[PDB]
Amino acid sequence: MSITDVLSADDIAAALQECRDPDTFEPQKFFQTSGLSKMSANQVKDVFRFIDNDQSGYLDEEELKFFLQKFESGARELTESETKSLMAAADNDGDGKIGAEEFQEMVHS
Ligand SMILES: [Ca+2]
Ligand SMILES: [Ca+2]
Repeated sequence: MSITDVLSADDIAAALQECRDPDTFEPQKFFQTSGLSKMSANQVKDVFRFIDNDQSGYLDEEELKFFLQKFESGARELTESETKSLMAAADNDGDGKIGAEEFQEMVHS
């Protein structure tokens, strides 16, 4: 009850199909196709608040294991490869613990 009736529902319906295939889930591609890169920083930050359920102040990999599970039930998150493709670009450090800032950067692109 946040993103699912803003816009993103349509974008994820696209994302779902455009990255249907196993090991295809490009990060920048996803951020565009998901509308996140169209959303303003404000909205992008809000959605991140809904992402980090744990509120721990980092989007750690094993939390990222349920990133899009909050939007769809049967999202890609289970596939570590696709998850790690997201992680890989999101993590503008080379550490793997992704801050909201890091995500805002990658999405803002
Ligand atoms: Ca967290
Ligand atoms: Ca990082």
